[PDB]
Amino acid sequence: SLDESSGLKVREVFINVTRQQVEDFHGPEDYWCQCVAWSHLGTSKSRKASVRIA
Amino acid sequence: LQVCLPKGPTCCSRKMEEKYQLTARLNMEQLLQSASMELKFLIIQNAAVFQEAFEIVVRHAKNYTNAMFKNNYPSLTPQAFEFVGEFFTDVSLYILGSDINVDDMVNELFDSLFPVIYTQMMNPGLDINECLRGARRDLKVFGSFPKLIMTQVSKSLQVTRIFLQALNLGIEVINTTDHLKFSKDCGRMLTRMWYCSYCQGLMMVKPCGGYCNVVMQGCMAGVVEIDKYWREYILSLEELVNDMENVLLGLFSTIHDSIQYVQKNGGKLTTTIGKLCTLSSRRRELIQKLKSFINFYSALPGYICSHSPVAENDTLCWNGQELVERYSQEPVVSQIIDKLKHINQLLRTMS
Amino acid sequence: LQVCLPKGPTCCSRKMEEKYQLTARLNMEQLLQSASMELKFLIIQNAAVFQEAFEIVVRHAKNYTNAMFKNNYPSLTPQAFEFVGEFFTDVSLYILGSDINVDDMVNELFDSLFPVIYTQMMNPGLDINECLRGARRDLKVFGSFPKLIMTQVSKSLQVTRIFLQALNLGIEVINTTDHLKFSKDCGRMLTRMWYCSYCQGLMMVKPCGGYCNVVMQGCMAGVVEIDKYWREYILSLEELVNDMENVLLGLFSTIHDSIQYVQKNGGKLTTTIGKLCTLSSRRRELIQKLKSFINFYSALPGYICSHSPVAENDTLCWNGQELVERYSQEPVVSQIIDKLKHINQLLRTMS
Amino acid sequence: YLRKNFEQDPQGREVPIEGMIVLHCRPPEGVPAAEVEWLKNEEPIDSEQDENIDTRADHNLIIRQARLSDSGNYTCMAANIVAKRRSLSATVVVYVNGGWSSWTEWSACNVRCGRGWQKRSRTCTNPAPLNGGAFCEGMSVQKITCTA
Ligand SMILES: *[C@@H]1O[C@H](CO)[C@@H](O)[C@H](O)[C@H]1NC(C)=O
Ligand SMILES: *[C@@H]1O[C@H](CO)[C@@H](O)[C@H](O)[C@H]1NC(C)=O
Ligand SMILES: *[C@@H]1O[C@H](CO)[C@@H](O)[C@H](O)[C@H]1NC(C)=O
Ligand SMILES: *[C@@H]1O[C@H](CO)[C@@H](O)[C@H](O)[C@H]1NC(C)=O
Ligand SMILES: *[C@H]1O[C@H](CO)[C@@H](O)[C@H](O)[C@@H]1O
Repeated sequence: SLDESSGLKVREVFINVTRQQVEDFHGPEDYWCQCVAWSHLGTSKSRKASVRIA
Repeated sequence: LQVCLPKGPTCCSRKMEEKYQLTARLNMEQLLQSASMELKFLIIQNAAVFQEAFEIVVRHAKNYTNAMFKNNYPSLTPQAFEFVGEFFTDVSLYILGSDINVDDMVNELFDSLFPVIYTQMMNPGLDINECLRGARRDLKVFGSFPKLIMTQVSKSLQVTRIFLQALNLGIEVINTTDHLKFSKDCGRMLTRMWYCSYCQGLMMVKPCGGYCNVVMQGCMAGVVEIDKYWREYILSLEELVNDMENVLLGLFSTIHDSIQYVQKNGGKLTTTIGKLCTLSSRRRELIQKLKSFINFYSALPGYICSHSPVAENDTLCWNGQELVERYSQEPVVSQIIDKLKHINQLLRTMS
Repeated sequence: LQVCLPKGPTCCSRKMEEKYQLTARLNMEQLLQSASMELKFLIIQNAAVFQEAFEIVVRHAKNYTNAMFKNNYPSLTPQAFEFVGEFFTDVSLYILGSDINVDDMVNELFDSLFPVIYTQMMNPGLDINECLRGARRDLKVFGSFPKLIMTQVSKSLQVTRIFLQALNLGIEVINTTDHLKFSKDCGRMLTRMWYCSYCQGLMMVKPCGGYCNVVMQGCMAGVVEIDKYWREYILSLEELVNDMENVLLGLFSTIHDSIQYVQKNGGKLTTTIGKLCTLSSRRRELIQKLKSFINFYSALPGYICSHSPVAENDTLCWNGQELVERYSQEPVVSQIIDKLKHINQLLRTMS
Repeated sequence: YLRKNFEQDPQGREVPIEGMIVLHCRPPEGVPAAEVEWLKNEEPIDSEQDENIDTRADHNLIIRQARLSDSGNYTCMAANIVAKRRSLSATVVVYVNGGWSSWTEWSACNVRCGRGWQKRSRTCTNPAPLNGGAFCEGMSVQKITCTA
């Protein structure tokens, strides 16, 4: 994508998470996911979103 | 001094006596832990293995049910996966001791199954959902299938749940043994038997075998009484092993036949509703290994004396107060016995 | 000072002000009691009379049943006296508000009556007693007589029980009226209206009629709100009076006919069992006298001002702070309203 | 004269292994004063037989510890020269709450080179649920990735 406020390269990534992935996951913490973005200067991590079976 | 009987002079003060008492406490606890470690690890291993094996069985049965829904009733997916997953989740939760109602599992399963059958198989083409859920039980659309599954699975799930509870309670009492705190009089007697010889300036003298016997039979009078109940626990577990894999794995055939049964009366049903709205090997090896520890509580003082430094000859030994040529001669236990009685009654009623 | 507004000097201290406040409290309580006394005595008289009359009716009905048993079925005495006394004791206990089941009264009556009938009237000649008690209900030996008596007596006893409870709660609220504690601000306003003129040295000056009206409408804003519920109470009681003497007095005839009915099938019954084993005037006058007090709560401030010394002309009168030529111009109440709402719902439902 | 309806029936209670519970009983109105007797599962209980159970002058059954007197259907019964009356039986069930475990040591990485595994167990045995106690809440196993 390209933003209107500023002409710079924007990236939007979507990842599907199924129920079978969470119910079959036997880790120590709640099924969490993090987002890492790569730049010419370095990298940046996002919030750890924990997908749980309600 | 309040422990070391001063017959001559003495090389130790009151504070050294307290240090010897605490070291006696630690030595007794370590000896009990060493006595109980083999059996504790055996029961922990088996509890873990059986838990994982039952979870594997439940997962495989859920997979089999989902696969036969995919193959025979594609029109019921993906809703079929939701209620199958909820059903087997509640199954596992019941197996692991949670408060789950088996009859409620089966009833919610059929309550969720009927509306999708009606909307996708019988009358193709959200708010009317509850009317269908009520009509499921009011018109007995599934016949005797729900009660058949109810009894079939309740009978196996209760014995499996109580098997796991029995394993866990055995772990509990065996863990309590090595944390059994004793009387003050026994603390002083153990201090005399193990250390008070050092206060009289002796370096390598060991207590007499008979003195160790009288001391141990002195403070283990309560603990030895557990032996009857522990033996009954072992034998009742043996009674129980002499069942849940076959049932959960035939569940798919039973449900398929129930769906056929409901489809059989579709003519009247649609009009009425439109108007109205290696495991057995493991438990055998476990029982055969558990019967080797049936003497655990009766052989316990013998273990403490045979693994403590003692003069078995009863010659040139320490008698608690002097070096002789020849020797002259509970609330937590109540809780252990209470829980053993409870689990034994529960076992015996099951088989 | 905290009550008497000092415009000039003053002839009274703070302690005299407290004395005047307490005398104001006593005067208000006396005026309310004088307003409520006629109605209180009316309801107390009627409550006492109805209570004694119902007890007389129950005693006389028990007497008549016992006498008809003595005369017609001497073979059933003295056991008949025991179960008749227990039945009418439970009757009175239900009338007076105790938790008694009417159906259970009748069922225990016939359960006790049948075995003595069988042993003394049908099969002449203690352990087999319970088999007879079971056979009474299992074979329906008394036909529809038990249910007939059950409804006949439950219908009258419930209306009588609720009539007595309604009379007692009316007594309760009327006793609460003259004991209604008021706000501190109203205490000070009444002290100013009745006595603070004496602190300014006046001997016979009376408060203005309009000042009495504003003060009374000031502290009776809550009490006047009771009028709606009191009117509904009166009218619901009138709805209820438009019953228990006839039923309890015909009970003996009904029981005799039931005994005849059971004796009618003795042939088959003995073999099968041997093998197997001025009031209405008073309530009318009460309601006609009670309707004269339907304005009780709305006319109450008018009563307090018309029976307190006031200058009706509003000329040369006391306005709470000075002598003028012309005048310028919950919790316990909540409990009263709660109980009135409760008793009104209970009244209306028996209608 | 003895009444049928009990003045106050004993109430069923849920009590932990160490908890104390008092079972209240008010016999029906009667002359003479009703003689209250406690029956555990339709069988009388002896106050002198055990320190844990005792009978009070005001007809109350006090249990200090749920160990010396476990679950049952306690029933209050009033006896009189007239007759006897049974109260509604109270279902007293003693429950044990689930109690996990102290963590174990981390296991060695099964794989010598690359992604390995380390396990830590936390059992539900201190105390183990009894007579339908609530099971332990949360996970029983802990697994972490290791690089050797
Ligand atoms: C019932 O009435 C008769 C009338 O002669 C009387 O003699 C008897 O004492 C009365 N019994 C009771 C219990 O009132
Ligand atoms: C109201 O009940 C109370 C209770 O002590 C009593 O003091 C009072 O005399 C009764 N009321 C009337 C106004 O007679
Ligand atoms: C206790 O009472 C219940 C029903 O009141 C019953 O299911 C149970 O089997 C009874 N028996 C006992 C505790 O002996
Ligand atoms: C053994 O008892 C100790 C006391 O700290 C406890 O920490 C440990 O969890 C126990 N083992 C069990 C509960 O099986
Ligand atoms: C065991 O684990 C923790 C203790 O930190 C608690 O969440 C709870 O007591 C549980 O049963």
